[PDB]
Amino acid sequence: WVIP
Amino acid sequence: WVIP
Amino acid sequence: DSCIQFTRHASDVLLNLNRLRSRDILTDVVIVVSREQFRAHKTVLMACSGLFYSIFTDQLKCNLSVINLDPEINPEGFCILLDFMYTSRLNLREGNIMAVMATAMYLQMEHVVDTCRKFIKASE
Amino acid sequence: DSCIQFTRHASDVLLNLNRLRSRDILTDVVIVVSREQFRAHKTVLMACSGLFYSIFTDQLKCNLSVINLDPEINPEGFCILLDFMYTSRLNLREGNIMAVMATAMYLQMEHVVDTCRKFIKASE
Ligand SMILES: O=C1Cc2cc(Nc3nc(Cl)ncc3Br)ccc2N1
Ligand SMILES: O=C1Cc2cc(Nc3nc(Cl)ncc3Br)ccc2N1
Ligand SMILES: [Cl-]
Ligand SMILES: [Cl-]
Repeated sequence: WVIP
Repeated sequence: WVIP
Repeated sequence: DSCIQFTRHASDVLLNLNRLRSRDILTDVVIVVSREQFRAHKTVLMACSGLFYSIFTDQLKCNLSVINLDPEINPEGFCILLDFMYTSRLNLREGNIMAVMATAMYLQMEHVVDTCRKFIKASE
Repeated sequence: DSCIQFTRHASDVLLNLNRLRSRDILTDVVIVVSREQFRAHKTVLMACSGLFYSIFTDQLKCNLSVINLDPEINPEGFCILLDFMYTSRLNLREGNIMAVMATAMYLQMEHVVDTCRKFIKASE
């Protein structure tokens, strides 16, 4: 999971 | 396009 | 093999599937969550959820145009997860994390369940 | 928004759509290319090809279970492109590049046309  |  | 790969292809396909959902094109099922209705593509639901995979591979249920979810399922939690299925983006907030995790457990969406459990562990 | 994103989601969705294709699950159309037949999902074809997008948004053609391609279309070229649609991998070889490019132009698959043109320019 990432900060888009 | 890339070499997978 | 000696194949080449187009890095953005999977992302572009999903973006187009979401455009079809937005315009209600070739949607083939309605998911009923209490008083709310959500139109979607059976194949996309199956590709994202262990529960929908089991439902639409069933010889009788594969032909249903309406699926009713368990009444304990929250429509907002479902809406957030349906958006995630079609975009890879999860709108996880303090106010919705419990409903989202409960819905992801029911839908059998393991990666969503995992991030919810981690975000909950961080706030305790 | 304040969304989080699961990097591998689009790739995982496409991998699952390809598993459904391999097991012939919920395929809803046959594409006829000369003596050959290819089963597929209308939504995936539309998401990858400008030609299938135009075909299945047509109010009459959207309901057809069989689509016949132009007789000039090579079945191997189509097979290679259908595999690309469901995997992001293109099996481009000296022996098939001309058929693949001609098929991608007909199917309106711009990124495939672009790489074919570049590979052809390099060999001249
Ligand atoms: O957390 C998750 C997400 C998910 C998706 C599917 N979908 C499919 N799985 C397989 Cl093996 N083949 C085709 C399809 Br469609 C099955 C289980 C799960 N569990
Ligand atoms: O080279 C390409 C690939 C492709 C795909 C689509 N598909 C869609 N396009 C739009 Cl805008 N909305 C929904 C869908 Br499905 C249209 C044109 C093209 N040209
Ligand atoms: Cl997931
Ligand atoms: Cl393309």
